[PDB]
Amino acid sequence: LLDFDILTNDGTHRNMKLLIDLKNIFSRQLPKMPKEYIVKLVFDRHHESMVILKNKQKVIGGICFRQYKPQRFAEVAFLAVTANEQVRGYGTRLMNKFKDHMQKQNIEYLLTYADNFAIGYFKKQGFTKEHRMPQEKWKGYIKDYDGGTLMECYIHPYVDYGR
Amino acid sequence: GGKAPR
Repeated sequence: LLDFDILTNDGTHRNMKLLIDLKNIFSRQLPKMPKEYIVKLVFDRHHESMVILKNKQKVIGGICFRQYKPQRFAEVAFLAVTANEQVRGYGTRLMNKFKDHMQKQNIEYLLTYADNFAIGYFKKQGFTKEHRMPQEKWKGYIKDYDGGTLMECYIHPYVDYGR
Repeated sequence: GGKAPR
């Protein structure tokens, strides 16, 4: 059983529990990223998280992002699937579900400092190292991750990414 | 951040 949900730091036990479990997966799958730093972003009022759920409560993966509506782009802060569930197509399904939602939120671009060890995954998701969207849009807005490479993905406006 | 991983 695999579902999806978009979580917000709204102060309820329900979202909090899901968010905490997602945060734990990020730090495990991202040893070098300080948990304190992960917590700072995941629980920040401007960040939302979409998670992959099993049996509607077990978090096996997710994507934490910040939508910049005026510029029509979304910064992907963290992305991960728990080790034991990786390489099964869940990361691809999560991204397609994320693209679908961004498309409905009027977001045209996705930016992210992709982990040097996962650039291959992002390329397979349509991200490129080439900057195409006006750079003044993101410069000074997105966080720079040390061991990451800036990558971007254009959201096709009317294609069906999932449903 | 140190984008390291897995």
